[PDB]
Parts: sequence; structure tokens; C-alpha cells
Amino acid sequence: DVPQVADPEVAAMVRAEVEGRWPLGVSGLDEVVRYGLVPFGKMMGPWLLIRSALAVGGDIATALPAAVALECVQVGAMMHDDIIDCDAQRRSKPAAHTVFGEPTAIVGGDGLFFHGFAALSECREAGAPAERVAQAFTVLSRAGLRIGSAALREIRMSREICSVQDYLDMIADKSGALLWMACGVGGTLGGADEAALKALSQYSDQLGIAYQIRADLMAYDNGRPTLPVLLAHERAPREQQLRIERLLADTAAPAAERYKAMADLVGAYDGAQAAREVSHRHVQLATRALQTLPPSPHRDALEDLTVPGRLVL
Amino acid sequence: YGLVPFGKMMGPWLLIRSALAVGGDIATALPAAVALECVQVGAMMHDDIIDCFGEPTAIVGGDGLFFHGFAALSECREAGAPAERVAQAFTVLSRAGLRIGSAALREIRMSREICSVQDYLDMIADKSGALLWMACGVGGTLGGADEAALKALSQYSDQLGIAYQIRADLMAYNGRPTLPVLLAHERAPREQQLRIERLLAAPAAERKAMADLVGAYDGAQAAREVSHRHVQLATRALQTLPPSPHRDALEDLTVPGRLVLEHHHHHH
Ligand SMILES: [Mg+2]
Repeated sequence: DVPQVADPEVAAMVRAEVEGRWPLGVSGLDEVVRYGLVPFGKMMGPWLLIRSALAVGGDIATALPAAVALECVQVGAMMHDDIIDCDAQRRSKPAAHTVFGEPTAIVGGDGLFFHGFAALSECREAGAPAERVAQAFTVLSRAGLRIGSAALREIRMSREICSVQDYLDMIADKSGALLWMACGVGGTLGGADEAALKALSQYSDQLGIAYQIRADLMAYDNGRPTLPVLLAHERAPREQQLRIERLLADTAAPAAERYKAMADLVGAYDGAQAAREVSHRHVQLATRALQTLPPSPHRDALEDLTVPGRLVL
Repeated sequence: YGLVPFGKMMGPWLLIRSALAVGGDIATALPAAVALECVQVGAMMHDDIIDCFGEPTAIVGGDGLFFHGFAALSECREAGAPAERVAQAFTVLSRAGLRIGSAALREIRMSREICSVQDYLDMIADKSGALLWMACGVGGTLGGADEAALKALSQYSDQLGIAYQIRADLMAYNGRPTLPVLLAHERAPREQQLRIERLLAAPAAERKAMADLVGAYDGAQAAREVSHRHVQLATRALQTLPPSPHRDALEDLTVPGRLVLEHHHHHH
């Protein structure tokens, strides 16, 4: 009932730390590093890492440099993904390669990666036992391999019908691994036992799937297939399924007429609502996994992240 | 001669020799060499893009290979490595990649103009010297090296990277600056300094021209002697370590002990 552990101000404390490390006016490699970091934004990843560490009894001083590490790793990956990405959102800020040139944007992503690795190395001096610091690097690295594999698969799997599970596995690596990178490393430094880490893993995967579905739904309120498209295909009769596959199969058709053809078929078979119910089931599975963790304001914070509109990546 | 030149001067032999020279165990250096392999290859895949096979893989694969290095390095604890040494390897490895990134930035921003002799040396000390320190620092750290030894591998790593990148400039004989051109700038009066800078600043192929003007003003010769000074500093740094066959193996690598193929392997 009553909180027996505290609830700190995670969001602003992170921003102060990253700004302290790369303040306004930095030059050299830190200038391109800072460009990827600013505007700071919500930083739900670093927020999730510290909350996961505190949910298992960890230290703020230990989890804080790991939260900085993750931001640098994710921004470095995002800086490199922008180079290979083609369609840009109007809201999305100008890509670093468009601003600094493509060669500089690659070096910048590398500086972001190694600044992350350097920040995670500071956890030893922060108080974490060297056995835990090394396990944090292992959890972080494997998550970094799933997000990179998904980015390549996003490029390859597009414009073709895939199995519903094949989409689910990819979005678990694109979105669930972003959270598992936060929850796994945060829980590890926090001293979570083996059962707690698996729960945070289940929470990360289930919430990552749900977030992606919610993103797939925004066009249904890049011309790539999404879960509402797959669910509509599964429900559509054979004649319509034939159409859905050839629409995806050939990368030589105008974008507008492609989109409207997909949007009409999704609406005809309630693909949007079906995607909502799938997302809803995985949200409840994420909250179920949380119950393994001990009750705390931090565990309440992770469950609040499952509320629609609260999580933003 | 001596130990015959083999080509492809890479960390796997620097890392293991560095680990054993300070008393390390072979059971850790082998999976560590695999970890270093990943990070060095990923650095190569990115180096191939900046000096203009597929763009997504060359980047993302280069990115993922960094993760393999750090994951495998931590994995070495199950091989029997002390967790405290592994943690320090993370710090050593991370700061080396920061030097490689900082150097590659200078390469793009220094092109087409004369830099100071000191600035070029610092750049390649972080570009290619850190690449060797990646092997020495990790191997020595996992090997149980003292702080004085780790520093001893540090000047050895840099001074070695300095020399061979100069040797690369010597093999040649964007308008990127090289040491022979730079030392030619020091001796020439303004009349020839003015010439040198315009060539760096028209088609690149014909500007065979650059080769003509470096030969007319003794570009190539000047850089050789600077290389040999760093050769000795690398050998001096090794004397801090205790004598062993591992120490001898590192000491020959200062004289050319691998082919031009090493510079082709730094490339390829
Ligand atoms: Mg190069």
C-alpha cells in the first residue's frame, strides 16, 4: 500500500547528465555526437533502464551511466539507420548525413557507439561489481544484434507477404529488443535474480510487440506491409489474397495507388481492429510478467508505460 | 628478413603476444582474439565506406561486429578470465574506438590542405596507433599487465602505428595529406610551399601531376627518417617488459616484418 522505496525524478536527471557530458559548444567528435543527442526528447529507453534497476533494488548511481550508454548506442544506431533509410517523416529532424555528409554521419554513429561502451565501463567505478558490469555488456551486445538484424530485415522483408509470426519475430527484435536492451542491462546492474531477468525479458518482448502494432495503426486511423495488412490477408478470400501478394510482390507501382489498395482491403476485413485486439493481448501479457517483480513505485512506472500514449520511442 | 615477413599485421598476434608477455594464459587470449577480430573487421567495413560491398551490410554489419567483440570479450570469463581484468578491457577497448572515430573525422576535415607535422602524427596515432593499442591494451589487460606495462604497450602500440602509416605514405611516394608531402613543405621556401598547397586544393587522376611535383622536390625521402625514430621508441617501450620469446616477437614488428600486404589488409 504505502511506498517502502522512493520514486525519484528520472527523466530530468538523465537529461542533466547527458547535457553535462556534451554541453552546448562542444566541438570535434562530440559536436556530431551532440547533434544526434539533441533535441533530447523523452528518452524512454534510459528512463526504462533506471526504473528496471530500481524495480529490483539497484542504485541510481550505478544505473545512470548505463542509461547514458544506451542513449548513445541507440542514437548511434539511429544515426546509421538514417543513412540507409529512404522515406523520412516530416516530423523527423534532418538526418545527420544530409547535414554533415554521409561519411561524417558514419563516424558519428561510431563515436556514439563507443561513447556508450565507455559510459557502461564507468559502472565499475560507480559501484557495480566487475562480474555484473561484464554481464551488462553481454546483455547490451546481444540486444544490439537483434535491433540491427531487424533493421536489415525491415529493408528485406518489405514488399512481400510473410507469415504473421515472421512479422511478430521481426518486430520483437526491432521494438522488444530496444526495451530488453534497457530492461536487461538495468536489471542486471540492479542485481536482479535469474527469475526477475526473465520477467523483464517477457515484459520487454510483449510491450515491444504492442508498441509496434500501435505504430502500424497510425496510417490506419512508407508503403510497407504491417500487421493490419497480414491479418486482413489471413481473413480475405483466396481471390483477394492473390491481389494482396502481387501488390506487395512487385516494387514497380505508384505509391499512392498502392497505399489506397492496401487501405481498402484492411478496412474490408477489419485488419485495424484485429491488430488492436492482438496488441491488447500482448499488453496484458506484459503486465502479467511485471507481477514477478516486487511491488514498488518503479514497478508501477513500468506498468504505466503499457498505457496507450505513454510510451514513445 | 629475420622472422620472415608474413603480411597482414593484425591484432590476433599482437593481442596474444601482449597477453603472454605479461604472464597471461592462452585459454583467454584465443577467444579474446576472436572478440578483437570482430571489432577490427567492423572498423574495416566502415573505413571502406568513407574512402569511396553493400551499403546496409557494410554499415550495419560493421555495427553488429562491434557487439560481437564486446560480447565475446565478456564471454572470456567463462574461459577463466578474472572479471576485474575483463572490466578494464572494456574501458581500454572503448577509448581506442573513440580515438579511431576522432581520427577518421580529422581525415575528412583535414583533406585538401597542409596541416602541421605534429597534427598529422597525432591523427595517425589515433587512426592506426589505436588500432594496434586495441590489441595491446586488451591482450595486456586480460594478461594481467601492470599499469607500467600497459603504458609500455601504449607507446609501443602508437609508435608502431605511426611508423607503418608513414611507411604507407612512403609506399605511395580527396587530397589527403601524407608525411612525405608535409616534410617537403617544411624545407621549401614560400615559392614551393605555394605550389604544394594548390595541388592539394581539376581531375584527380591527372592531378600523375602530384607524383611529378613530389619527386621534383624530394617528398618521399624526407618521411623515411622520421619513421625510423618511432621504430626505436617502440623498441624502447618494450624494454620495460620482462624478456621472453613474446617480447622478442613484438620487437621485430617495428622493422618491416610483414609485407605491403599488411597495408593491403588494412585496406582489404
Ligand atoms: Mg584509410
